[PDB]
Amino acid sequence: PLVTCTCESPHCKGPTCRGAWCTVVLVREEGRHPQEHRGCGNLHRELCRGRPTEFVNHYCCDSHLCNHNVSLVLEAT
Amino acid sequence: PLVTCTCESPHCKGPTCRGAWCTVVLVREEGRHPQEHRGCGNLHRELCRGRPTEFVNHYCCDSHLCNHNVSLVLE
Amino acid sequence: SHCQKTSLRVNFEDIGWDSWIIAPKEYEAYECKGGCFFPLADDVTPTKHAIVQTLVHLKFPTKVGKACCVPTKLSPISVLYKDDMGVPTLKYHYEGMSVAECGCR
Amino acid sequence: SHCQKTSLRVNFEDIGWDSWIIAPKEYEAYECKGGCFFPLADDVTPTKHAIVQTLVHLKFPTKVGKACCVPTKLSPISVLYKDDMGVPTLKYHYEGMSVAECGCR
Amino acid sequence: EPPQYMIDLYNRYTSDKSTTPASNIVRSFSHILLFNISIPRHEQITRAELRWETLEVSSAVKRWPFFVVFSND
Amino acid sequence: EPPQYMIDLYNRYTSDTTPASNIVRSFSMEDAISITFPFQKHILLFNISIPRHEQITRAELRLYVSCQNHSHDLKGSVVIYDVLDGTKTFLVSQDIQDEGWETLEVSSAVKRWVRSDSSKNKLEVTVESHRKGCDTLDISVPPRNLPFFVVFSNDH
Ligand SMILES: *[C@@H]1O[C@H](CO)[C@@H](O)[C@H](O)[C@H]1NC(C)=O
Ligand SMILES: *[C@@H]1O[C@H](CO)[C@@H](O)[C@H](O)[C@H]1NC(C)=O
Repeated sequence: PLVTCTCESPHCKGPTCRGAWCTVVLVREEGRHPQEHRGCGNLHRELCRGRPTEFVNHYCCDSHLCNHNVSLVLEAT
Repeated sequence: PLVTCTCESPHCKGPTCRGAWCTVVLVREEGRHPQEHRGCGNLHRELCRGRPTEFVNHYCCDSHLCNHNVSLVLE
Repeated sequence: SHCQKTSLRVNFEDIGWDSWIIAPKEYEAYECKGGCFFPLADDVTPTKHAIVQTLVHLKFPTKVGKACCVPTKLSPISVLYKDDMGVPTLKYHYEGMSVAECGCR
Repeated sequence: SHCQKTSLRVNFEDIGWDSWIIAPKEYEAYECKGGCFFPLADDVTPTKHAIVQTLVHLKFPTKVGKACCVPTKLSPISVLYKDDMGVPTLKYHYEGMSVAECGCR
Repeated sequence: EPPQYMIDLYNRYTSDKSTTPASNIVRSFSHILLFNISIPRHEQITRAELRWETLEVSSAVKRWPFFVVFSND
Repeated sequence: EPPQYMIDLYNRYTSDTTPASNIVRSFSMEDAISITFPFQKHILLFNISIPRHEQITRAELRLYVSCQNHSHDLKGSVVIYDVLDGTKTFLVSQDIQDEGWETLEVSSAVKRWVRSDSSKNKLEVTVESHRKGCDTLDISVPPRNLPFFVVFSNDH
């Protein structure tokens, strides 16, 4: 079972990819500006189960092109 | 069959080591002053067959404490 | 200043994995710090490509870079967690969690 | 600017190995350049420890460092050389000479 | 919240560091009633116990309030 | 300088077919002694040495036969014996059809040299000519195309 996902990321080779699930990840290093990537995931399902922090928001979904229009936030709190 | 070699290097734990052969290596980084090491060698004997360059002079020998008083040059 | 193993304590609350990891709360996963300076030591166990790239780097330091100090062997730990459905699962050998040895590659 | 495999042509005369290497005179031994920035790609094949250290690095960039982009698989080449005694030797699979794959470790 | 038997089995494995259990995976699924259980496809099941007492109900779990399952890759 | 045979063997390894021999070594000739009536005999001395953990798969002997005042069919023959004491031991007998290099398999002699459980590194080569297309012919001996050994081995 493979799913096609939206691919908006420097790691992308084309506008879509195929993988085990779809991901939208919003990362902020402590010193730098935040970045957002969209792509496929195949190896580390544990990242999907993690709670969002002030640095990373790792979102996953299992539908075809489910990662296209979803929006995420980051918060220092 | 292991041979005893002079050990003058930061990796040394004592004045001598035991290994398959003895080595004297002179390294010069492009920006820094050259450094000279004396110790044992065990893994890559091919380095011994190379000709010295302007950066590295890798000398090997198979005798007891043969690496003690030898001095090397670069270029 | 050379490739070696350093202590690093990982607290799962810091990375947000406390939501699904039940135990342990924190554990010791080491780190490989230090540089790969020629001549490369035996305990580092350098590969042939690492030596070649190092020798090439010495002539062209701006074009070619040095070898890197990375973990060359990983040890597993025991962990109790919850999967996607929430089932409490206990794995005796959660592989790839701790650094056993370092090296230059 | 991300972990990938780049071309690197090694000319044995530059490192002084032309004295004992008969053929080839130069060959393609690749290099792994680029950084390991979260999220780490799948083709990088990160380990569990690589993921943990990267997430911890995001919080403490000065105390903990990123995973390094290193060769994760090496391919052999055929070489004709002279041994210690000077015997012309030809090895079909001189292992560890060329980079097959890169990754973050 | 997980049962206290899963936590006790955890403390048994880490403390000795030499238990070396036969199966690396252990799961805990929560009159006559039933529960929804899912074991992975590639792994092979070792043991099943309906659990307080212990009942080796390994025969039923191959096809179809904390039952404990032992499995391995 | 390495023999051209090793270089050509390398170019054959690179061009596209999974060789059965992982290691190939080339041993040149150390000394040779000519013997002087019915034919032309030489005694060749080598110094073969192979690591014990490797297993020999093949051993060749490369010779160069020709004559002065040079048919595609001149009848010659090379016979080779393994020298032990002063007794010999038969190895091969090869008919010669034209001038140039010749490859003679002598695997059993090298195997006895490596696992030296019993003299070694010495063999006697005799060459005869028959027809009139070339009266006398012999191997090239040092006074250019000196003979050498080629050992094929695997690291098993
Ligand atoms: C268990 O229930 C979930 C939803 O509650 C369902 O998605 C899953 O398929 C069930 N398990 C099995 C083996 O069908
Ligand atoms: C000749 O063979 C002997 C072994 O019988 C060996 O010790 C010696 O090193 C060889 N000659 C040379 C020049 O290496």
